[PDB]
Amino acid sequence: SLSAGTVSGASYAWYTDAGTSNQFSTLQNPTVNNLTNDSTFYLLVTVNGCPSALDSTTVVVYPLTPSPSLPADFAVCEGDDIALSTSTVASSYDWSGPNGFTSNAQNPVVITNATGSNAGVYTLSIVDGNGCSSADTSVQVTVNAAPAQPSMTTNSPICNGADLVMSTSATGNSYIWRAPNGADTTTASSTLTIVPTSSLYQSGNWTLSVVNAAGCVSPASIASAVEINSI
Amino acid sequence: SLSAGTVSGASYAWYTDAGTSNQFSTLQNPTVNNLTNDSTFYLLVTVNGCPSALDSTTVVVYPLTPSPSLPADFAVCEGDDIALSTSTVASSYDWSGPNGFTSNAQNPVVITNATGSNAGVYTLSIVDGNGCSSADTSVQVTVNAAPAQPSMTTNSPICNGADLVMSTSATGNSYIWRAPNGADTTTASSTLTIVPTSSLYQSGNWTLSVVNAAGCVSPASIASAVEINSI
Repeated sequence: SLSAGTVSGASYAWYTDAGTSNQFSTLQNPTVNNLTNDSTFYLLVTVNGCPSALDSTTVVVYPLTPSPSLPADFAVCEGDDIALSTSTVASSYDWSGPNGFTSNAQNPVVITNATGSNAGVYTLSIVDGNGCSSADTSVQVTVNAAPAQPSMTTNSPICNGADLVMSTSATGNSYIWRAPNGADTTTASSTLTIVPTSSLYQSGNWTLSVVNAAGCVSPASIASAVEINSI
Repeated sequence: SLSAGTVSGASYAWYTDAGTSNQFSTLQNPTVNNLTNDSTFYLLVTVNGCPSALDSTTVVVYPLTPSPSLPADFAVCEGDDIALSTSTVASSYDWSGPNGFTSNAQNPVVITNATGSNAGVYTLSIVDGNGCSSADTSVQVTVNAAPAQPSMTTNSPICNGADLVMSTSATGNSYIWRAPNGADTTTASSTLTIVPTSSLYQSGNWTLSVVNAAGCVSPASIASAVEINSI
């Protein structure tokens, strides 16, 4: 909007060109549309028939708010957490995304249990210190599925001194075998042999978790009892 | 904003220089932009063609609100609490940080279970008693990870009078061994030997916790039974 002071007996005229030509409005306080850069307007006031000196104005145009900075497209495993953030400072942040994710923060509340419904594209827009809105910038999040619960078979009726052999049919890159006392071991193969001299040669309830190509750990298997008998 | 009283038949002129030169506006109530310190303006009113005495004004500028005082960068262990506060008095406080932390208090609600998602930079800004905003000041919080659950092996089939020997493979600075009745002991070594004359020579379910370099205590191990038999 442009403006001019009130003068009794005055008529007003605004021009877009010094030299008093290319008139644009005969209102006192006319508007200007679509400003993209700094521009000037000229006011010439005429009271009783005499024109005044020409009085120019400059409308200063605030620069473009730059796009918000986001993490590159990332990848979480189901069960992990999606921590979004932006490195840029703003008066106001506006985030939106999958599953209705909505927030007003530089560092939004972390999604604590990633699942398939939280995968997708998360978008951020920013309001600068001057009031101008930035263009939207977004990050894609892929959530990698975990393997299903493995099944485990053991040679459970063991006489002490005989090897303990545990095996699965589950498929993954690596297998995590967990002892009754919490000790574990990771194997590349589906079959684990425990030698009587090992700290893992123990009776009780054993479990298996399987790790896939994406590095996701399956739910643990239903424990299988191992019984090591005396001689 | 500047102002002047209404006088019938008057025109108004404001000057930035006593001596009646460097005119700045012919409005009654013009504005002043970007004041950084105290400044004066001069009003000269002219009704019927006669100028008035020059009447000066002084615009007083309120000092800068100083930066809020925060704790130095600190460090919590996972499971401990992050207690933020500021020592300065204000009309309004505005805190923000990791995990969406937001508050309006001199002493914000304490984060009661520190974890990795609460680590990061916490920022505070202040509004003074006069309405002026301070510059942002921040404190970084590092949350130190606890060790994983230890595994424990004991020589459980013990004849009374024989030593009780307990050991782990877990790594840390110190090991906390906890007796069935709650009594405990801390060792530098991974192996604990309990002499029959000790108050710790007791049967039941024993556990182990391990302490790392940062001083964090691991989750306790799965209890191992110890059985001390009579002769």
